[PDB]
Amino acid sequence: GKIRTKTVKRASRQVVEKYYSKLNFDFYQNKRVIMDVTIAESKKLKNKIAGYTTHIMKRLARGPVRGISLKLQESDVDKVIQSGVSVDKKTMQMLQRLEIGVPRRVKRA
Amino acid sequence: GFFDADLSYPTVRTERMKHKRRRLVQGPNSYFMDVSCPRCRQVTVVYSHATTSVECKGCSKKLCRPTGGKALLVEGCGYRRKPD
Amino acid sequence: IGMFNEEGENVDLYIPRKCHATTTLIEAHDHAAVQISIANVGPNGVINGTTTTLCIAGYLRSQGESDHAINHITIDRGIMRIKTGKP
Amino acid sequence: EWVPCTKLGRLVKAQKVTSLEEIFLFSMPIKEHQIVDTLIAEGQLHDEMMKIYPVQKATSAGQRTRFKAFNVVGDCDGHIGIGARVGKEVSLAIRASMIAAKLNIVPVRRGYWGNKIGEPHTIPMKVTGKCGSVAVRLVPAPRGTGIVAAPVPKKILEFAGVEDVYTSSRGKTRTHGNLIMATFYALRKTYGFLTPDLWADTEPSRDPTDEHAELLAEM
Amino acid sequence: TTKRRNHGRSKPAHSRGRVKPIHCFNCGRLTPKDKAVGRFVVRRMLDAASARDVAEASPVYGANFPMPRLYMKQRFCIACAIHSRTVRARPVGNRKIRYTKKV
Amino acid sequence: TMMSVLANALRTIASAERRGKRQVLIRPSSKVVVKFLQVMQKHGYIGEFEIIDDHRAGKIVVNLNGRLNKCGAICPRFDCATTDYEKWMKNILPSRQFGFVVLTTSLGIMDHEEARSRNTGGKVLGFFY
Amino acid sequence: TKTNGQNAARKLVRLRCRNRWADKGWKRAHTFSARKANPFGGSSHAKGIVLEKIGVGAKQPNSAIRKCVRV
Amino acid sequence: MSAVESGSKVLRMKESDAQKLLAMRCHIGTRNQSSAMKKYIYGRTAEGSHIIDVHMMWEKLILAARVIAAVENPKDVCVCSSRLYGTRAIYKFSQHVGTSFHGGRFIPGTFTNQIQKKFVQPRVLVVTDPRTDHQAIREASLVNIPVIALCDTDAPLEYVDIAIPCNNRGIKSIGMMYWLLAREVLRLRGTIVRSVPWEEKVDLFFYR
Amino acid sequence: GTVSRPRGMRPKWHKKRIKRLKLRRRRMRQRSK
RNA sequence: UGCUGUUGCUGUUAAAGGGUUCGUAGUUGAACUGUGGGCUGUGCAGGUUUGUGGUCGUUG
RNA sequence: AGUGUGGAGAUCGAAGAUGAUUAGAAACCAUUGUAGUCCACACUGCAAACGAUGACACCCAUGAAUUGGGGAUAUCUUUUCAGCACGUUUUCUGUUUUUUACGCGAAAGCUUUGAGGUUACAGUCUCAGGGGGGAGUACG
Ligand SMILES: [Mg+2]
Ligand SMILES: [Mg+2]
Ligand SMILES: [Mg+2]
Ligand SMILES: [Mg+2]
Ligand SMILES: [Mg+2]
Ligand SMILES: [Mg+2]
Ligand SMILES: [Mg+2]
Ligand SMILES: [Mg+2]
Ligand SMILES: [Mg+2]
Ligand SMILES: [Mg+2]
Ligand SMILES: [Mg+2]
Ligand SMILES: [Mg+2]
Ligand SMILES: [Mg+2]
Ligand SMILES: [Mg+2]
Ligand SMILES: [Mg+2]
Ligand SMILES: [Mg+2]
Ligand SMILES: [Mg+2]
Ligand SMILES: [Mg+2]
Ligand SMILES: [Mg+2]
Repeated sequence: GKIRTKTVKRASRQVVEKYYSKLNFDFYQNKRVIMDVTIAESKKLKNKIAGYTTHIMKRLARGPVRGISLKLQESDVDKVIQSGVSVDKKTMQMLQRLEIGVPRRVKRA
Repeated sequence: GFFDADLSYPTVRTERMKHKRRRLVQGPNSYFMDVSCPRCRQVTVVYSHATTSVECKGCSKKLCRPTGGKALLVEGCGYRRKPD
Repeated sequence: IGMFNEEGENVDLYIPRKCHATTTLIEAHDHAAVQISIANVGPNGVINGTTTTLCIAGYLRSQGESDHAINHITIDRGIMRIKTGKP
Repeated sequence: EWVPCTKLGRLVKAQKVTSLEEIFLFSMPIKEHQIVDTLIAEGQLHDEMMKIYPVQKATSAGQRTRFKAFNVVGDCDGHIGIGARVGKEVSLAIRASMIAAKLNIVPVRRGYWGNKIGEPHTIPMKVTGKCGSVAVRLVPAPRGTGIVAAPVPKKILEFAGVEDVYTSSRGKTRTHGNLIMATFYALRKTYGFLTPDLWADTEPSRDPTDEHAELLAEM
Repeated sequence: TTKRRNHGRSKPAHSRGRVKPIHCFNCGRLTPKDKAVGRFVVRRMLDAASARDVAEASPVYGANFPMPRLYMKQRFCIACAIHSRTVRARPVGNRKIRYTKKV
Repeated sequence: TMMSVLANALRTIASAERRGKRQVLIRPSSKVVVKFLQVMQKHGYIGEFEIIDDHRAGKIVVNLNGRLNKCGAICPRFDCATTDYEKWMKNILPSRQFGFVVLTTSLGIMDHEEARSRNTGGKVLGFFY
Repeated sequence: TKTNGQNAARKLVRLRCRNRWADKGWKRAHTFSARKANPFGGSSHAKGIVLEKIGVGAKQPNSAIRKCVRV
Repeated sequence: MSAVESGSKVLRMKESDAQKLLAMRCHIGTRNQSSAMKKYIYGRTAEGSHIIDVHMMWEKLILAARVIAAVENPKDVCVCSSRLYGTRAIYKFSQHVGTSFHGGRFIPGTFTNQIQKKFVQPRVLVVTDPRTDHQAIREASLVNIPVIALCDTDAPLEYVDIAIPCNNRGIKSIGMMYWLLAREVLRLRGTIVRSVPWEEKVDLFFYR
Repeated sequence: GTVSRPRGMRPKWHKKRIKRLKLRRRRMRQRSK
């Protein structure tokens, strides 16, 4: 199985948030970028982070992604009054019992 | 709404739904009607919940037929509810 | 208010609040009893500096009857109007 | 060092709330045990470990043994607190129970038997407290009676500050975990009982969090 | 330690005294009709593969006239209902949920 | 079959006070029930109550301020001498500072403090506090 | 539950009298069957002649020879 | 709470609030009924939709506004909405009134777990729906927080202190009710003038 | 296993044993009578 | 030892509601015959009478 | 279930038999099979005769229902047990219930159908229990 552990996923999300502009859909350029903006004794992890980072970049192009902020790229009532409300029989009956009386711009449908 | 009920003075809405023995003061559900026979127009006082073979003196025509509850007046009969 | 000595000391530690709906003493451990302050409004729509505050016991807020209790209290206080005026 | 975590804690450290009665008045939960330490005068708060017993949970390899500790905290002047907490070691349980007991401190009302001369010495009225099957009934007693109770409730009532009381415990009173809590629950009921001396209307007052809301905001 | 409020049957405490027993569909064990697990079964006379061949060879049956099906009211004792997987043991919270229509 | 009208009435009031109701309907009514209610009303544990006539055993609607913790009847009506007041206060009242025992004396229905001041015994009807 | 009537004293007396025999200590204290079965006959001590020394083994899980005599 | 000490009539419905309530269908009640909310229901029409009494709805809204307006530090009142349709409404409401807001899932322990960062202690809690905001209401019961709610006809009113009867479903209704509440809170404060209509439009309150 | 411990043999069969024993004593006394 | 319980026990599952009715003794048993009246002094609550910031027609 | 006397005996079936299966199997399984099962009359009166919850009476929160009888006022059938019957909405009395409020409980759980309204212990009557066995035995 090739499930990415939470350590890989969390680092990938942090890389995407901080360096979104420097990333594209190519693994190899993304891997080169990540090796400069990441300190990690394991090259296997950095390769996995680059793989999941370019996966997130693909997903971001296809709409939003949960866990990624990117906070660089992150009256109709008057119209209805003019056209009338057309309240129900019982609703109209309630209005007739009010102190203000039946409001204008309403009908019995 | 906003009108909390008073037990001494119930609302006509709630009190009207009470069973006759569950009202604040119990009372009858029945009444009397003066019924005009469909043959002679003689006025006869008929109980609303009559159960015993009401006959109009004269024609001897059955004015009402007993039912489980209120009596059923004969067809084409003139009745008016009497006061009290 | 509270217990009093023969000489006249107040003796009691404190005087607990009483629920404005059921007059029950509001204990120090219920944690569901609330205080609601309603702003007083002058002749103009703006609010004054004073407020009207009512205390509701926790158990009433558990039974779901706190809304009904507040309605009754607010009506008695002359803050809320039972029925709409005549048309 | 204490860095307050709640609005009540900040108000107490800033000395805006100076008495435990203010917290009890508005039923504010106490979530930091340093609040009770600062509000109660030094040398006036006493604690005792009433009961420590082990509890075991069966496992695939033997069983896991932990310790439940009961601690009583009181000033002997109308404030009583009971805490129970389970720890892996006895020392952990005892320290946690002391913290728990402070967090659960409640006021207990004291009354008179007959003549109301001097400071109150007994409970105001007959109250019962029930936990599990153990129920503890506290009955007012005249002066000089002492605490006529079992040693466990007697210790609790001494910490609460009562002097004279008749007690009767029903149920399996040897279950001291329930016996301690039943006595504590009986003491809480003293201030919840509406006596004729408390019928009069009281003017409402603002809670300290509302009163000093602006000071709390500038934090 | 009452396992079920209804004691595993549809007989409240003041409705009836006795329900006439029925034989289990499989084993024949006599169980009260209310307690026995009752499933109404509408089973096809033939499976789809074989019904295709028979409908092919039948002037009567085809795309317009459907073939007959078997209708059986099957009542099982508790043991036979469990063993045949008609019902299974359930978590305590899930024991309460009930069904009124065949889903 | 209802055996004690007073016990039924006091049970109904105590239930309403426990639930925090504002009013409670009592049925049937009696002279003893009304006398008991007037004693509680005298000491301020209940508000105004209204007796409704229905040409039978009437009904009573009692307004309840939340001051009544518990009221109850004592059955049978045990005889109580003037020396037995302290025994009954000990047995049924929460404290010596508040609460009342209601007696049926030859001088009428009254609380135990009033009966003690009049130097009269009687039969215990109930209690409230 | 129990009777509570004002003139129900006879019922309560009979009920308590009938149910006291359910108490083993009370029944033993008011019946002679235990007294007749008691070798001392209700006495605190008794004098006897030693017949034989015997060794009564202790019940499990104890293990010993309890030195006893027949009297 | 239209009634005031002066006996004035400034805090009353003005035939314009009624038009806004009617236009956004703020008086339709899920066809279901609750005993707690039976008092607020005027009647049931054909197709079985319960009609909310507009007088009672306005009176409770004014009462809720007067409760909110009494909070000196507006950050001490939190508006919550687990439902999606209320997220923009409580966002716009907060930016106009000054309250704290929280949409989406309510984290269990937000009001009771002190040692966590993001632990908050609001003095007043207002929720869009008691049924879907049951966690926020349940936690508020442990920490002495009174609750204001936009309750529908079938609404659990257990710990709700101020119930506002409205249509807490639908984009238009939720936006309109918060718009009315924000306008009334500003009017009670005095930040705006009651004589002039409010310039902010309800469209900003509408979800998406 | 719808029941708790019988605690010393099924009580039904113990009752049966006691019943047979009662009948045996009855017949013995009848022989002597 | 509230494990004999009148005060004061328990009875779904721990010991314990009789299979169901009826039923004598026995126990218990629904309301009602009923506010005393004025007079005076003294301290309290609200049916209306002159006068004296609100709603309301236009002083009301 | 059992007993007595008559009847009945289709089905199933204690005892019994036989065939299997077993170390053994006097059982489970198969084929049988007597008493019984069914009816009448007369005995018996011991059940997990259970809601393991005595009877009568009062208060008691919520939502869907359900059976029977009545009040009031959308749909279907309508040449005779028919001025019908059902059905809609609301109400009501009485019944068997269900889902989810206090309160109670050792808990499981109960909850207007209490196991609630009880140490803040009293509506009325009645039956039963007082560690386990011996023992529901011995004797009468
Ligand atoms: Mg029946
Ligand atoms: Mg049966
Ligand atoms: Mg079943
Ligand atoms: Mg099993
Ligand atoms: Mg089992
Ligand atoms: Mg058992
Ligand atoms: Mg016992
Ligand atoms: Mg048993
Ligand atoms: Mg029974
Ligand atoms: Mg008599
Ligand atoms: Mg009488
Ligand atoms: Mg037979
Ligand atoms: Mg036979
Ligand atoms: Mg023969
Ligand atoms: Mg055969
Ligand atoms: Mg038996
Ligand atoms: Mg039984
Ligand atoms: Mg029926
Ligand atoms: Mg129920």
